Amino acid sequence: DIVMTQAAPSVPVTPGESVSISCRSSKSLLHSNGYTYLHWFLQRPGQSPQLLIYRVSNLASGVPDRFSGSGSGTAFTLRFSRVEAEDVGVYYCMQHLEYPFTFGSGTKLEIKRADAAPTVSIFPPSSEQLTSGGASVVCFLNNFYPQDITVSWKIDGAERSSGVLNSWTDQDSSDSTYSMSSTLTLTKDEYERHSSYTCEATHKTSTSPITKSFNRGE
Amino acid sequence: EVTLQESGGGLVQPGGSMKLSCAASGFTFSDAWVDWVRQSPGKGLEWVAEIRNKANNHATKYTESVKGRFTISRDDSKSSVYLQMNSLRAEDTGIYYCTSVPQLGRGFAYWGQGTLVTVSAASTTPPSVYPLAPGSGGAGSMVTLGCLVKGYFPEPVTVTWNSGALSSGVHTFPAVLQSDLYTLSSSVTVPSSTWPSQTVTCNVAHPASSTQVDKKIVPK
Repeated sequence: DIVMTQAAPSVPVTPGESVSISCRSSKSLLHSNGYTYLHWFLQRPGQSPQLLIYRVSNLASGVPDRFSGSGSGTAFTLRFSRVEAEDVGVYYCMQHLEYPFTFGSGTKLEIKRADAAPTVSIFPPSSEQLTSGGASVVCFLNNFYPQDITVSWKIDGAERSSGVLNSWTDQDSSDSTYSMSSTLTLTKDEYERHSSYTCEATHKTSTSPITKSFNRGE
Repeated sequence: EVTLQESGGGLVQPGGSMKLSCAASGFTFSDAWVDWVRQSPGKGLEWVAEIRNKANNHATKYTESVKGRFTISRDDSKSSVYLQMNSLRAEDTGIYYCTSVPQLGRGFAYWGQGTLVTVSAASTTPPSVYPLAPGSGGAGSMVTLGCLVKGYFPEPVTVTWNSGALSSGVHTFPAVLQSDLYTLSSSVTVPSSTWPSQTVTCNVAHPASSTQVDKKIVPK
C-alpha cells in the first residue's frame, strides 16, 4: 500500500495571510500515461469531503481562486494565497494511482484570532428530569479562544471527576471561536445529598478560574 | 445539479448484513466509475471499493479487509450503486460515502452526504429531551438557553431551534457515548429582548426510533 504522509496534524494561520500544507507519498505517484495522480480534499466540520485539486494542480469547479497546488513524484504542496476564517476544516491529500487508494491523515487548518474569554452558563437539573429520577447539571463554556480550556466540577467544595461527560465543537467558521459542553451526571438521590454545584473553568484569558454555581436549595 | 445520495445505513447487528444504496443524478453516470469511501476515528478516510462502468466491464476492486464480505454492484438503468455488506464487524462502523469518478479525469469529483453505519447488538432507544433555562434574571444583553438530549441510540439525532428560525447563535455539540447510550447538548444564545418574551423551542428528531419532540424553554 502506498503511504500518504501529512506530517503536520494542524497549522495555525491568520486570516489574510498565505499558507501552505505539505504531503508526501511513499512512492512516486507518476503513472505510465504521464499523469500524476495526487488529489487534495477539504472536509469542513460535520460535512462530507469535497474535491479541491485533482492531479496536483488543477482546481475543481467551484473551488475558490485562492487555492493552488504544486509538486512532483513524492512531495506535494497545497497553498492558500489569502486564508479566510471560513477555511476551517481538515485538508487531505490522496493517491489515486494504485489500489487500494489511500489518504493522508489530514492537516487541520486552525484560524488564529484575538483571545476571547468563555461565556460560562450553568444549568440546574430540569424539573422534568428530576421527576424521572435523573439529575444532570450542565455547563456551557461558549465562544472562547484559544481552544484549550479546563473544567472542574465541585459539589460542596469537593471536586468530582466520575460521571462527567465532555464535548467540544470544532472551530467556528464565522468567528473562529471554540465552545465546550460539560455535563455532570448524578442520580436524583445523589443530587439531593448536597447543596452547592460549581462549574469551574480555567482558560488562558483569566488568571483565576471562571466560576459559575447555584444552590440545590434555591 | 450534480448529486449523490446514500441511503440504507443505520444500526446493524455484528455478523449481520446491510445494503447501502447510492442514487446518482446530474452527471453522465454511465461514463463514471463509482467508489465507496468510509470514515472512522481510527483510520480517517478509508477507501472501500470501486465498480467501473459498462465500457470497462463493470469490474470491481475491494480493499483487503472487506474482500469476500462486501459486494459492490450497480444498476445503470437506475443510475445507482450499492454496497452489500455481510459479516459486519465493529471495525466497519463509520460514515460511508458514495463518490463518483467521471472518466474525463477528475479524481473523486462528487461525494454524497454520507450515511452512518453503526455495528452493534445494542437496541434502538429514543431520547429524553430536557430544556435548560437560566436560574437568575437575565441582565445580561444576551441569554444562553439549552436542551439536553439524553439516553438515545444509535446516532444521529437532529436538533433545531424554533424549527430553524434560530441558527446563528446555536452550538449543537458532538454526542457523548456513555453506557451504550448517547447524551448530547445543544445551546442557543439570543438577545435578552428575545427570550422569555418570545417562545424558544428546541426541536429534536431521532430518525432511528421515529421520535420527534418539541420542548419549550421556560424560565424557572
